[PDB]
Amino acid sequence: DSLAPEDGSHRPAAEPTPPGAQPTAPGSLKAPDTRNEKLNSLEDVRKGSENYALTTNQGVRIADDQNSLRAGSRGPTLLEDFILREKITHFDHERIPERIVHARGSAAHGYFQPYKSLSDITKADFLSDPNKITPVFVRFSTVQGGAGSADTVRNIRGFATKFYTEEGIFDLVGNNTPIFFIQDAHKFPDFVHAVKPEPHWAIPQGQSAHDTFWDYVSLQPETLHNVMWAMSDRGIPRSYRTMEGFGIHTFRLINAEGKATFVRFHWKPLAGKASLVWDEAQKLTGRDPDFHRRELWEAIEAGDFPEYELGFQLIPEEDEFKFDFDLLDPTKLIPEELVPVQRVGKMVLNRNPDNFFAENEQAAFHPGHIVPGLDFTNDPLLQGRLFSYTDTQISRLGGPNFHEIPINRPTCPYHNFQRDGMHRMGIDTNPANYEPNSINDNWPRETPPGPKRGGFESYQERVEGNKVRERSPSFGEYYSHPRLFWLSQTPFEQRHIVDGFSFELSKVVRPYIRERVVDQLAHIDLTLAQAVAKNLGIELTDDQLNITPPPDVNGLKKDPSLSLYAIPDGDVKGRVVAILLNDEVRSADLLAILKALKAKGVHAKLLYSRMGEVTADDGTVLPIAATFAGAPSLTVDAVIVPCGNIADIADNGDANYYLMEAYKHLKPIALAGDARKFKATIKIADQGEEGIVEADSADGSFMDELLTLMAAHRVWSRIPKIDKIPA
Amino acid sequence: DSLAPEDGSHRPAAEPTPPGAQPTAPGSLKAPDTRNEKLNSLEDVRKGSENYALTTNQGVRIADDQNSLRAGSRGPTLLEDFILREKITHFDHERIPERIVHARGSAAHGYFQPYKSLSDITKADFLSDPNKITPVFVRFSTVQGGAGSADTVRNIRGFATKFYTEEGIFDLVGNNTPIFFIQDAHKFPDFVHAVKPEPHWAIPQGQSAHDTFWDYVSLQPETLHNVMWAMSDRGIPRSYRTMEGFGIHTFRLINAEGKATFVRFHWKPLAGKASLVWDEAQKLTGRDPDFHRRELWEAIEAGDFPEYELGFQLIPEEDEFKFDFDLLDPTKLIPEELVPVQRVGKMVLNRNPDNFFAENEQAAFHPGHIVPGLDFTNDPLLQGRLFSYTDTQISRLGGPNFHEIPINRPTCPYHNFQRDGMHRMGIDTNPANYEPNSINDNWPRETPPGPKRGGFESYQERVEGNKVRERSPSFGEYYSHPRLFWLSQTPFEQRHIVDGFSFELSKVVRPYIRERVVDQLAHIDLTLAQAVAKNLGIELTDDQLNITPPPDVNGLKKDPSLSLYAIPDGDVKGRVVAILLNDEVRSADLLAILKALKAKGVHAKLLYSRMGEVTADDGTVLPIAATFAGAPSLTVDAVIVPCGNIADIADNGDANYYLMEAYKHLKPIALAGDARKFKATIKIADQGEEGIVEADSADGSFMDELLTLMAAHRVWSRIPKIDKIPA
Ligand code: HEM
Ligand code: HEM
Repeated sequence: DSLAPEDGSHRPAAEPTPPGAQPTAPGSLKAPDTRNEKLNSLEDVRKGSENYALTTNQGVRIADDQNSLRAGSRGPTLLEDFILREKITHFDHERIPERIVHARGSAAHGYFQPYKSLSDITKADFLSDPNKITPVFVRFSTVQGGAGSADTVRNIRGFATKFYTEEGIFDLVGNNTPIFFIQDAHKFPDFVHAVKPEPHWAIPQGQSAHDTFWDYVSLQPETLHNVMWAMSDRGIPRSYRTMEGFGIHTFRLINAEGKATFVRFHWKPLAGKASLVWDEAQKLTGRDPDFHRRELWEAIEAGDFPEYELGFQLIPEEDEFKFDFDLLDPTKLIPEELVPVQRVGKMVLNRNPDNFFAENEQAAFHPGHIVPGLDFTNDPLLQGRLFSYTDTQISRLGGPNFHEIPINRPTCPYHNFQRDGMHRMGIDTNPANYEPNSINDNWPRETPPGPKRGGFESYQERVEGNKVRERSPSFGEYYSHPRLFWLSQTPFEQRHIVDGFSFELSKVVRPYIRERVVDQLAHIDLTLAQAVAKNLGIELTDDQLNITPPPDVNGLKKDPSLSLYAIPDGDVKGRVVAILLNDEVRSADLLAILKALKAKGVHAKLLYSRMGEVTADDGTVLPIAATFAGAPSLTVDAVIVPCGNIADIADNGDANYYLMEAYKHLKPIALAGDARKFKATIKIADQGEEGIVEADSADGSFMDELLTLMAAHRVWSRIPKIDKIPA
Repeated sequence: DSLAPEDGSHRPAAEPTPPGAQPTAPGSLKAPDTRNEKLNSLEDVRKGSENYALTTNQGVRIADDQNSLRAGSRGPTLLEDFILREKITHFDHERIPERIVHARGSAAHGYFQPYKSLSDITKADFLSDPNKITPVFVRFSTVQGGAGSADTVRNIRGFATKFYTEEGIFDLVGNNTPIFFIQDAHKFPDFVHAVKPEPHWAIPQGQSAHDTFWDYVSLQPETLHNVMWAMSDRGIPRSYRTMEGFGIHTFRLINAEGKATFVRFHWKPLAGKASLVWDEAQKLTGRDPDFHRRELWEAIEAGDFPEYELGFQLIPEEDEFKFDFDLLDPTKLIPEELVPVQRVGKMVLNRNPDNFFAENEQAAFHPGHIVPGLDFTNDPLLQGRLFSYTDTQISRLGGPNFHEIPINRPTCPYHNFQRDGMHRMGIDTNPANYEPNSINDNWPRETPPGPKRGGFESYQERVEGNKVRERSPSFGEYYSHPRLFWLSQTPFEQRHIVDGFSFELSKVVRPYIRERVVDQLAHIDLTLAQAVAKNLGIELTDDQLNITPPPDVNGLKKDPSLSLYAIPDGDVKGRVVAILLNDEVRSADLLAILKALKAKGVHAKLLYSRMGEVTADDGTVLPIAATFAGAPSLTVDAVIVPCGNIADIADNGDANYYLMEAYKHLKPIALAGDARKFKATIKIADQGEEGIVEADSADGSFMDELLTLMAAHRVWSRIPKIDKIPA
């Protein structure tokens, strides 16, 4: 019509900008200069808008997109209105089935590069040269809830990476913990049904805190290992940038000489590991159910590209049987103290999608998509997965041509004798649709395996045994890995695990199920079991108190790589601070605060009791990002209250509650000058407290001290003190 | 061999039980004796489980449902495992497309009956006989979010009723406000795309608080009336039992003589009208995203059957043009002060479904499904709806045989010459599949229209006009109905409206969009417009301050039926009270509390700082429903604190917070004996406060006071006091 504002302010800057500074936008508009081979290959299907006429799908220009055709301006709508019917038809058919699991997920484009050639252990082309760059598309997800459920639920997270290599798509489809719940794929519908909403009423969404889950767990101790991980703060990551990734299964690397090496895949977050606390996570599902999705997108728009290091645990074929646990058992992890992770390469996620539906929702990842240089093993969970991903994609994406949906296409050549199916895009000119043929001189042709550009040939593993439906006896140990995990956690991590079990079991309506789980905990660790029992009003029996603890794992009592926090890795870049304003802020404080944060790549949001602007002591006009209620402390990592007319907000219950919530969730707080008046709301003593930064002004060491706390993520020593505060 | 406990406590009693007393269960097992003709006819497809062997879908008993078939017990899974593949295949294909809108919804079975014969105004069979009962299935829903999004979002709500009548299915597909946002169906995809998650990043879920919605609103002032309703407390109902329903459009009733009467449909909740407050609603999306779903299912299990009264506004055909708005405009309401709602019948929802997916998810409602005695009008929104419901059901339910899906099936005869289509269940024996035919003597035959059991004939409305895509000039007024609604709300309801607009607009990133919406508000009411602007730090211009208020609606400056609360209608049956226990509770208090609650059908939840049991002063063992943190005050209507060992909980952070939250949210609080020591955390009054019930002991008088407060729902007089409290 001519509907935009004259200043051009409807349009975000096509340049990196902090979160909240500009409206977010399709990736190709936001970052037009950020390219890779896959992103370039999608140009053929990207559709613009500006300066084009509005048409039907058939290209007929529409004159009046405001009205149906009727007989009289108050008359009945006419069936001949093809423009109305095409328009409503498309709308009526917008939806496709969501993924059966991991329906909720958020995705981005990036690139991967190896640090050195891995030719000695694998002929995989994408790992053959440090100068070889592989486009990726990554989706992170929750597990149980639908595509419209909340982000910060307690759940395992999915971490799936599509590598568009020169010799084929390799999908690495992993999670954020190094084991899974179950051993054999045949049980996946039972486990998933147990954790998903219960079938009579479809409650609860996004939660394992209900009877059927804990019933199944109580009857299937193989689940306890991943359940320990889920109940720990691992189940509630601060963001996808701050969690680990794992392939879980042992796979094989195959080199040019035909040697097989056992491998488990790791992703290490270069930003470090960090999680929420449960009360914060749960509240955040209400205040911002899109928190992780938003955080991912805005990090990328800001330039805080999520980076991950790919690492391999490598085990020689001759060492297959050298551990207390079976390598093929996906409920067991391989302790880094026994087998180190060797760094392999770096993955950087640097561009958001243009259209979430077209790129994210239709993306299809499947762990059967491997490339020469890789192979499978007989892990019975993996073995069944290979069937499932292909099968489910045929309904979810509407037939067997899902690889022609643009996000899914290989960047490399694909030719074969497959034809037809729904939505077929490729128009084949081969005279032949079969081989062997003479009529096209047998093209396209098979290719023998070889060191590079060769055909896929399976590693010739020996198979010997009878056709059985039987769990290997080597898989029948359930408690030592849970115990190993438990003992590796810090005291505050352990408390969080106790609290997770305690909260979940309290939602289980049938008391005998709670009892049964507590009994299982008593096989893992008596201290764990006692603390959970106490929280449930349950008394362990003398028999339970006497259950002997499970054996160590190959002589390991603990392994600190299993803790989120035991070995600090605190990166502050990309984190965010709430600044609580008043109507006459000390402009000197604000210059110091904002500049110090910017120097470390830490973002800020200026909050007030209303939107608009406030004016500082010296006339500086300050734009307000959000209100105290609008952007609660849940959404930030720390809080700073500069000096000024504090009486303006000391009376504001919202401002006080802001600090009390941030205090309760162990976040750093800094109070400059008269802001120290807020000490009383949070019961801070005159002399002070570790984790509260206070000075006459925001000058000197004030910002370094606050940033030091932010590097340590949360203020764990504050835990005994929070029990009392009413928040 | 993993079995149930001794007590038979795995199983809920098949009798009415209060919420939390038993695990919930499928409706036919909870209430086996609750029947109606539809519930009975679903028996052909009900599938039991007890004492049956586990099988494949082909009926083959399975020996080992724990393992895949493999070559050796650590070997690869074999392709010949048909039991694994069937099981995984069915799992892989569980999902179907969710509804394009109203994807989130909760449904129940019930029955309808008219108070008297309406044969003088309509020949509809289901309204012909006060002793004739019609089975219903009802689905309530939100609009924007996916099937896994939260219940207590701010949204219009859907209220769809399927009447299984003797002369056909009639679907009355309404919402919880008497108007819609737009005038012509052609704009529906525009409006819906604007309110749905934005297409680049698919944020936000379940919220209109984002740029695209307020952009659309600001450019399409026809939306302002329903937006006013959405921003009021109507947008966050307490329960589906405590909101109104409306068909929105003018339809027709046709009697046996051929006379048309214009009609608008109403549902009146016999439990009264009640809504949440925003902070409570948003927090509840995090603590219990299934709150409404749960509340509906639990009410039904408890015998608090949702009841609604069907009501008609009736306008003679000769009065079509007699209002200062067009009857065919779905953005305009008909004020009850102009045309009263005539009572028509009662609907009672008295059984939950057996399987949520089978019966709720697959139900298909469509406002085109009418019956003889009803007809349409040229309302241009209704007219395009008629195209859309049939069409979307073809992809969502997999084909044209959706009426054969058990929940959708008529209970009355259906016979015609249609054949085939995916998943065809009916096996037709008619030698003929066309008419006219001689080979089957033309059966099934057309039936002339008439007074009863006749064929459908459209009312022969006169149509006169040219073929035009044009909005009727009579639709081009956008401000008077928003104003009428505004002036009819109480002062606290007006405040909440202002707060809704202010909260939403503050999340709009582009400031000019906020300014344009404030400009529209200035066309409705200057007080409204100024209060929002102030919250947004916007100053109205001189011209804005001089915008003439829109005219009254046919002389009305207010209509109190538009307010939720102006006219008392409170009903406490089915509400719930938190009782905060201590470790030595005064049984005399608890006896008097529970006796009084029980007499009015109010439920209780017993809460403590842990699970298990506490023993009262007289030896009564009290099982604990949930913890202070696990079932927050958000989920209850009022809180009572009995006396006993108060020292036990007086310094508990969660206990204090519980009262501070209930206080903030305007809920009645009752404190007995030493529990009065808690008056200090809610930091106000000592002679007492209207809204806080207090006495040395809990008695007849104490409970009467508390129950009177509960009848008035919330303590509006406390609003001035809550700004200060930090919760
Ligand atoms: C090691 C254990 C497993 C891991 C790490 C894992 C990981 C994942 C991830 C990350 C996704 C989402 C991919 C995306 O973002 O689109 C996914 C989806 C899926 N998973 Fe797995 N999964 C595991 C076990 C299984 C098993 C045993 C089965 C069945 C045999 C299975 C069947 C599926 C299916 C059907 C989907 C949806 C795929 C689609 O619609 O494209 N998963 N899983
Ligand atoms: C008066 C305005 C409207 C009202 C009261 C209304 C009400 C509803 C309700 C209550 C549902 C959910 C039924 C259920 O629970 O399954 C629904 C779904 C739906 N509505 Fe409407 N709606 C309106 C306007 C429109 C318009 C203008 C269109 C399109 C022209 C439309 C298209 C749809 C579609 C496609 C569905 C999904 C139906 C299905 O999948 O079965 N609605 N609507």
